[PDB]
Amino acid sequence: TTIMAVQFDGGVVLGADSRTTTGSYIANRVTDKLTPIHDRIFCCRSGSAADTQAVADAVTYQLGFHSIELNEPPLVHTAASLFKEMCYRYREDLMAGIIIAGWDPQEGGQVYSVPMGGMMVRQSFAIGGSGSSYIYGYVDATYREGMTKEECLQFTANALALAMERDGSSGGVIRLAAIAESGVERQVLLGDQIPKFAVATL
Amino acid sequence: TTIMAVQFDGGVVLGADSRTTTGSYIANRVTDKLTPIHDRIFCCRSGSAADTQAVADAVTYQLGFHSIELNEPPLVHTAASLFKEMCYRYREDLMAGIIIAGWDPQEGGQVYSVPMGGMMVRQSFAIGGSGSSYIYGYVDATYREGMTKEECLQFTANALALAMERDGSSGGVIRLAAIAESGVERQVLLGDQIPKFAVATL
Amino acid sequence: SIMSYNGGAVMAMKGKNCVAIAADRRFGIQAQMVTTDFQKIFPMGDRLYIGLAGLATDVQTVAQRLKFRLNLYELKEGRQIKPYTLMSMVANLLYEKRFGPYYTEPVIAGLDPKTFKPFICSLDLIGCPMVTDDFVVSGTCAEQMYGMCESLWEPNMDPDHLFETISQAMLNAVDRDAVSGMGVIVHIIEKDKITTRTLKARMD
Amino acid sequence: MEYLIGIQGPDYVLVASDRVAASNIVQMKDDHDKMFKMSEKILLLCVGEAGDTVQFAEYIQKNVQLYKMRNGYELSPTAAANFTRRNLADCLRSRTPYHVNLLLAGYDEHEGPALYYMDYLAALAKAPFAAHGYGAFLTLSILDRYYTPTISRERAVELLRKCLEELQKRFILNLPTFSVRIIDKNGIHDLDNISF
Amino acid sequence: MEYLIGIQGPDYVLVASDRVAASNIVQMKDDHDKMFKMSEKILLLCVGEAGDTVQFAEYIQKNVQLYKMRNGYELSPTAAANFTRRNLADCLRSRTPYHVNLLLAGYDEHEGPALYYMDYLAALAKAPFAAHGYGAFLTLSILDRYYTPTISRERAVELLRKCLEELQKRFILNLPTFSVRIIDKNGIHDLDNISF
Amino acid sequence: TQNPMVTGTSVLGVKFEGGVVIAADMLGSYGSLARFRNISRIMRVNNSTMLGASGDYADFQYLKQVLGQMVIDEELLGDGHSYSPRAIHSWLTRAMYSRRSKMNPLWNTMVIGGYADGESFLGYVDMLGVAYEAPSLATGYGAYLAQPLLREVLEKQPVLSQTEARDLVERCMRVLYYRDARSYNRFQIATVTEKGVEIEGPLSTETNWDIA
Amino acid sequence: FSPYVFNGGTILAIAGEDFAIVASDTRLSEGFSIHTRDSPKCYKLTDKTVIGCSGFHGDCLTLTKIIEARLKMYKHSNNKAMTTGAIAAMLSTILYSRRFFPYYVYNIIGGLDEEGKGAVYSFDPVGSYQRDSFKAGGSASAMLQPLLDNQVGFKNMQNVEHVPLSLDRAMRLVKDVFISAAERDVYTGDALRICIVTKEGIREETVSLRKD
Amino acid sequence: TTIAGVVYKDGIVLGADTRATEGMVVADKNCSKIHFISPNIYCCGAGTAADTDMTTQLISSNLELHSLSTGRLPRVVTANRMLKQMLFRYQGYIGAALVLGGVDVTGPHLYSIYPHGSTDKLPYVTMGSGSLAAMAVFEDKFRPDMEEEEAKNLVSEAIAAGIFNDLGSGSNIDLCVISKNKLDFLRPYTVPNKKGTRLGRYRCEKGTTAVLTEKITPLE
Amino acid sequence: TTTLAFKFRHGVIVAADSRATAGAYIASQTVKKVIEINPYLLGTMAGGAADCSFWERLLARQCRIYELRNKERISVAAASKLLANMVYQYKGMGLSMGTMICGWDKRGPGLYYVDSEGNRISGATFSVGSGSVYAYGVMDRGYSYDLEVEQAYDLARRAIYQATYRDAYSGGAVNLYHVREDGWIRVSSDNVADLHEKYS
Ligand SMILES: CC(C)C[C@@H](C=O)NC(=O)[C@H](CC(C)C)NC(=O)[C@H](CC(C)C)NC(=O)OCc1ccccc1
Ligand SMILES: CC(C)C[C@@H](C=O)NC(=O)[C@H](CC(C)C)NC(=O)[C@H](CC(C)C)NC(=O)OCc1ccccc1
Ligand SMILES: CC(C)C[C@@H](C=O)NC(=O)[C@H](CC(C)C)NC(=O)[C@H](CC(C)C)NC(=O)OCc1ccccc1
Ligand SMILES: CC(C)C[C@@H](C=O)NC(=O)[C@H](CC(C)C)NC(=O)[C@H](CC(C)C)NC(=O)OCc1ccccc1
Repeated sequence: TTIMAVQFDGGVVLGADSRTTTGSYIANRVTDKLTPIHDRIFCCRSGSAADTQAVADAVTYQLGFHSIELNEPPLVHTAASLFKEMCYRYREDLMAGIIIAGWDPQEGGQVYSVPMGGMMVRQSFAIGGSGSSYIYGYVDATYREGMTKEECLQFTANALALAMERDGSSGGVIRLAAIAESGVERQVLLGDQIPKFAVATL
Repeated sequence: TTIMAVQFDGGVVLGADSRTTTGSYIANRVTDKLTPIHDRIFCCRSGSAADTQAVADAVTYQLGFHSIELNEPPLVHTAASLFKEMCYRYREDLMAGIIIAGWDPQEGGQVYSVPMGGMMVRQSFAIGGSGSSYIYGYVDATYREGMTKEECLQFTANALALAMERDGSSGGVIRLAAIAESGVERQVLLGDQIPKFAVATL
Repeated sequence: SIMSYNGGAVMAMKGKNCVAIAADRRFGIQAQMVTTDFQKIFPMGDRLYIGLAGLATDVQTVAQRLKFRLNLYELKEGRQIKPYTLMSMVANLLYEKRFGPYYTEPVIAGLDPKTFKPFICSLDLIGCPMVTDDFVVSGTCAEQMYGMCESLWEPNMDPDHLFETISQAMLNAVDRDAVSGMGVIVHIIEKDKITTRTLKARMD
Repeated sequence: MEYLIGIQGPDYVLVASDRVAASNIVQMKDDHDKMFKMSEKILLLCVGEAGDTVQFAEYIQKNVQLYKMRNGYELSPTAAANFTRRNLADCLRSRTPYHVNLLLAGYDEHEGPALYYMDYLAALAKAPFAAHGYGAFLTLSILDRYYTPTISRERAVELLRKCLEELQKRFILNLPTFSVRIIDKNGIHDLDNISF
Repeated sequence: MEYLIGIQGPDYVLVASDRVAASNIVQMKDDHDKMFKMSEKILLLCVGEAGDTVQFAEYIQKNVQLYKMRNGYELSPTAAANFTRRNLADCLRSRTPYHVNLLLAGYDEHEGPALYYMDYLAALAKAPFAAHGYGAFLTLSILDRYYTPTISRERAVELLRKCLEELQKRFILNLPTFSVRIIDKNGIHDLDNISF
Repeated sequence: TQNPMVTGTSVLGVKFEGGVVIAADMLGSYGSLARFRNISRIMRVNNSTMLGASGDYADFQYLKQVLGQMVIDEELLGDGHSYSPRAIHSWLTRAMYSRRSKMNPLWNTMVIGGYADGESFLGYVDMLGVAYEAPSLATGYGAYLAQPLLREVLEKQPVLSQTEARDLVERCMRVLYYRDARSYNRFQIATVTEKGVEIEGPLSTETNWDIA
Repeated sequence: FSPYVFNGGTILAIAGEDFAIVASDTRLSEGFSIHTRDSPKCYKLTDKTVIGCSGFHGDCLTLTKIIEARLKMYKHSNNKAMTTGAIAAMLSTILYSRRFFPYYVYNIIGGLDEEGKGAVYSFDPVGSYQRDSFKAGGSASAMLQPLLDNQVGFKNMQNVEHVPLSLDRAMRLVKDVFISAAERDVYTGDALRICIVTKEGIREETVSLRKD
Repeated sequence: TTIAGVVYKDGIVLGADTRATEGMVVADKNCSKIHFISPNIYCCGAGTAADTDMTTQLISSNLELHSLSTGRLPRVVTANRMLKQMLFRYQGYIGAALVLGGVDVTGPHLYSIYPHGSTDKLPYVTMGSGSLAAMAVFEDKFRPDMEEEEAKNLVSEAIAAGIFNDLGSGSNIDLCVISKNKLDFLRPYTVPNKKGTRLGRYRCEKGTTAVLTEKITPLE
Repeated sequence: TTTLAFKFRHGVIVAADSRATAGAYIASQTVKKVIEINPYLLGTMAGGAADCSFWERLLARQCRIYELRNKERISVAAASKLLANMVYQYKGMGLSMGTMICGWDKRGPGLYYVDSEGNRISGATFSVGSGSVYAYGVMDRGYSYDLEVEQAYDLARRAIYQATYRDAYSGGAVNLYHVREDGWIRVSSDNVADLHEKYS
């Protein structure tokens, strides 16, 4: 699995692959690992499918009740806190690496990584999954502060494409979501739309 | 460990970190993983230090006798084949990932990856070690056919730096070597010479 | 627990121109005593002796195989072995069995065959020699023997004081070890005599 | 398990052995003999793993008998005990070890009677009296309480009876009959089996 | 292991148990009683893990004696066997299982003599004759070869002695004395102990 | 944590005259991988106490929340009583020992540093309830690489100045970068004095010579 | 995860006719390393009683705090300080309460009896205790007991007068035994803490041993 | 064990502690861990004492046979190659971690050999359970091309760090200095730790021990 | 450990050794392994020192509460049943406790062997410990219900001495108690070293 979230002035860009695998068999070749937790807060899920889905449902339930009582748009730090609290209280029962990214009227676009174990860190860009291991160097050489939403979209597409070409558990289509005050804009890159890098053939 | 080799029209560029490790301890912080098997054939060693030093010593001995008997400079393929022979024969008693890259008068600059298990494959560029995983997407995104010795030396230095910053088992100084008909030029990058990439702030 | 199977304790101490070697006398399996007169100290020359502690089969085998080599060396070289050469010989025998060793750790006590200078030593189970100028212990009560000899040993002790020190150190250390004891024997090696004594010891 | 006992006296060596051979929960023989005649004045009482006792005991017997034929005289009890110990100790670190506990008993016209205890690890000890088996735990103290170095052969058989009666009362295994033999200047003498 | 044998005749149930309490190679008691009176016409013979036997048996005994006190009449041998089987099957998958092999012998005025067999797994089997222990492997065949449904109580004690003498010749454990008791219309009768 | 995940490396502390100084790298390793390279493993408890932790970062974040709330709670009382360095060190020992006894330990080795009543506190709390106080402390590989150098100075000169203490820490941080493989060059320094607790920024041991 | 760690430590206690000496080394260690060269293992419980504790320092700190609470609780309900024998008896129950998860601690209590005579009680990790005249515990227990049995017990010696033990001979024996243990035990050897209980109170003395 | 080695301007300074321990008890308080391989080459040894005192002894014999045949001083490269090619064929079964140092016709050379066969030529090296304490001193004070007294003080400070910080290390400090012109083996270079003075006399006078039997055999 | 107890014409003789061991280390040679529950009831201790000491002290407190509530001293049978029922609750958890409950009740001299494995049996002669087998041989060859008091005392001392000689875990002093209708008495605490001289 490869999941990436990047911050930009006004919002964040989330992205993921689409391959659920049991061993070396692809059970879902078109999975959506980008799940809306609230109107402008999504979570990129990685790890165990059952654990990730159960946690995302519980946090959506809690965040929605919280937002109704407080009568205000929820904060991305509050969404990340609820995921961290559940993923730390059940760290020994859940295999769930999550990246929470979204927009709020107070801190704008924010990306929070809640890796397995239950720690939460706010980051400029977050990467998770078994394919992240291959894109760490690429994301540390091509990331530049001040990127636009369009560049952040192209950056996430190229990164997810590179990890889907070297990871067996990663592949399918690249699903991208750009969240801002205007709203969420989701897109899927399929076939030629997926960035291509020439394989070195002697 | 991060070992990397690239071929250019006239020779090959090789590179390596300089870190030996026993657990999380750095036994040697200035190791030379770029070993010369012959005048214009070098090896980039990864894995077990004792296993890699023993096989490289054995191949230098066998390759030396072969060259004096067959009065002709050795072929890079022959060195790779002798490395493959031992690493396959003792695949169950030897942890050794090797890159045999050098220049021969007949086939030019050739980079051969003899991975763990005893397999041998010619490659335009080769990477190996624990840090190899973090720079797969980078090398696939930055490699271009028709690069030069200068561009190839920068590719190796930039890629090794990114891997040395993400792999705990990689680090120290970046040792580079350029082999061509002219000879073998060796270079060590240390401190600010080692390529740097800006970190984030959020 | 391969050395505590049969138990045992041996100690060698230096004096002024005299050496001492003491050993427990119990032969037992786990917690059952079978004999109270087992030999653990063997003569390796007129003023040279070796105390062996560990598996009792290994004590007997190492002693017998050492005598084979010693008698061959003495006949061929036509001279008595000097205390240090015997130690080098025991180290060679023990290390020849490095991967599959004899479970016995030996102490050598003797006086040089010509200068009559006191020599004491201890080797590990794989043959690592350590020559000391005070005392050497080996067995299942080694810690007890260390504490007793570190607090009672004095330099330049005479033959009688060496006996009173090695004897007191052995009796109070084996009395805190359950698988060692059933008697104590002490050999005082001097230039003109070898006095052997059996001590009144707790037989519990 | 099986029971072996030896009591050395001033001019004789009295030995006894159980006469039962068991498969698992069934005694397949109650007239078994665990004593082997090595010489005219040496006996080896052997107990242990099935197949290992006779393979080791018959081997030691044929080699001691070869000595008498090759040299015209017999090995002494001490030489025989040491030859047995070397062979048991030299197969211990081998791939074919013999699990056997033994009691050699013999009479040298010079050194007199002798009883030698040996365990499976090959540790040889000369003993005034010794026993092998789980029954030794319930009988060695009876021997320690009553054994005197100048015991007569008559009082020796009486103490042997005290020890075997203890096995009948406290031991959990049905050891009913015992083979009893004695060795002296006149050689090995079979005595009546102490049955219960 | 401990030995229990029960032989049911036309109007009586004869039972016997070994009288030995062992503790690792040693017999710590030679007058042990493994038979527990539940009623004036029912006997429970229990053997197995230490503690479990007396704990489980005394529990069934007290609950059977409580039934007589509260109801004025006693439980039948069959109702007592069924009550015991339930109390062992319920504790089977519990954290405190009882490892007890039991023979229930009892007489009812209407159903007459009855012998029941139960194992630690809690299977209840009514049988004309039964046994528990390693000695059952050497005695159940003698009972099968000489047992007739109309055997007298004198010929029944003879068949019991043939089984116990077979244990004295082929079994590896020393079971010298056996308690014997018979149940009939006149209650439980303690016959002389068969000793060897 | 039954199995630690993202973890921090060594945390160093040395008591000088007038306060204490602690140092920690800003890196969270996920088994060899340096995944999170800007995380603080040092925390200001009160105005007199500061805590540096090694081991699972989630377990440390949990402690920062519990100890953080405990300080907010005592301040609401406004009674002129405040948890002291030794009180926080006592609480952490009881907290870790209780978790170890439940067989659910917090995988964290902590260094508490504090200045109260003109007295410098430097305490050690492991994940098993092993606790002690010392002139200098070092966790992880810092125990086998930095404590030797610190103890050598704190023996010849038992009392160090703040400048001498900071210099010693920077030399120990340099040695840790050279021989520890889970170490990062970017690190933080925290000092507690009569003026309270201060945490220096992302300092670098660029004093790294490489005569290879 | 292993809940216990051997932290080293040697404790000795000698009882006299009017004095009791509890003594311990001051070294805390983990593996082949030293945590602190100043961790005494003796603790004053009452003006007439001192306890020595060695083994797992996590359990040692817990047990002593539990003992101090229980001592104050006895004084609240009984209106009197606890006797050395009452503390010995209570410790045996406190230790056996954790029989299925024992405190890895070796405890030797030294104090004055109700008649003012010295009293040494030795304890096993799970309770078993006994009144003795002298007892060593910890890493070098087997190296110190033998000489005390010979000198204080006068064992294996004939034609020797059994003089009563003076405090000075007791003090010299304690110092000599710990110096021998330091030269052969790697876990003993920083300093010696001798605590002497008398009618006047618990005087404390510290001597230097050998730093590895 | 704390064995260390540094390469200075004129040659090599090797150093070692003197403690051997069986379990957590000290067996030898004065072991020699620096070994003679050749008049110009010495080797400090850590790990199994029997393995480090036999691999070194066998290499010393083989370099002697080599030097008798060649008629030339042994090269430190020959010792390293011989030692590594043997430690490798035993796959770490012979636990010998060694600090090989010497001056040959090509100058001073210091090497580190590990029980599996790996070697490393470096300007300063440390091995044993006290290696990291010693490395902290070298990574904090080592300077290229030092003098003998300066380099000797460095190796003593590194050995002291292991002696006072490691529990498997202690006792005295031995230093071996090798130059092209001098080989100085300072066995008791520094005695940092000593046994305290006895405060009470526990000597047992004649008659304290009761004997059951005695036999005096006169020797000629 | 070698504990012994036998019921004869003049009451019940109880004997034990004094050694306590931590592995092959003799921790003590003065351990009291006979517990005085009442002036007429006594228990012997073999196995884990803490386990045996804790549960015999719990039985003593339970037996006192019985006397206060029922105004009568518990029987030897009732005391052994309490100990057996208590230890059964922790069966399989690792308690090592071999004990002998001896005393004079209204039924006369009683001796019961209660183990931590669920065993509670009455008998005339019991021996528990690692020297039990060694002591059984001597006591059996010398036991007689019509033994005289001094002969009974000598038999108990010899049987414990012969086991301290063959068992590495048994030694110290043979402590002898004699339980009679008036209540038990402490007859002697002879050291095995002085008994080696006497029996030789
Ligand atoms: C779905 C995301 C959370 C990431 C996703 C993609 O790799 N993760 C996974 O697919 C993981 C990988 C690893 C835990 C074996 N696989 C799984 O969680 C399980 C494997 C079972 C043995 C539990 N896969 C599976 O059974 O497929 C269920 C499924 C199928 C389609 C959609 C969603 C879920
Ligand atoms: C092949 C060389 C260039 C070494 C290179 C690996 O790629 N760098 C390394 O860090 C490798 C890591 C390896 C285990 C994956 N290090 C090693 O292989 C180390 C090197 C020794 C000299 C300590 N070898 C090792 O761990 O076992 C040998 C050993 C033997 C005794 C003590 C300590 C270590
Ligand atoms: C020259 C040095 C190698 C000597 C010294 C320094 O390390 N040796 C040691 O410190 C080691 C400790 C161990 C942790 C390696 N101790 C030892 O090697 C001692 C030797 C002394 C008793 C004289 N012997 C020993 O313990 O060997 C037992 C053994 C037996 C078979 C295989 C491996 C080990
Ligand atoms: C109960 C009595 C027989 C008294 C005493 C005399 O043998 N018991 C024992 O000595 C036996 C030792 C061995 C047979 C297990 N049981 C013991 O418990 C004694 C305890 C002290 C006296 C040292 N030995 C022992 O190993 O205890 C150490 C220990 C420490 C913590 C948990 C469990 C056990």
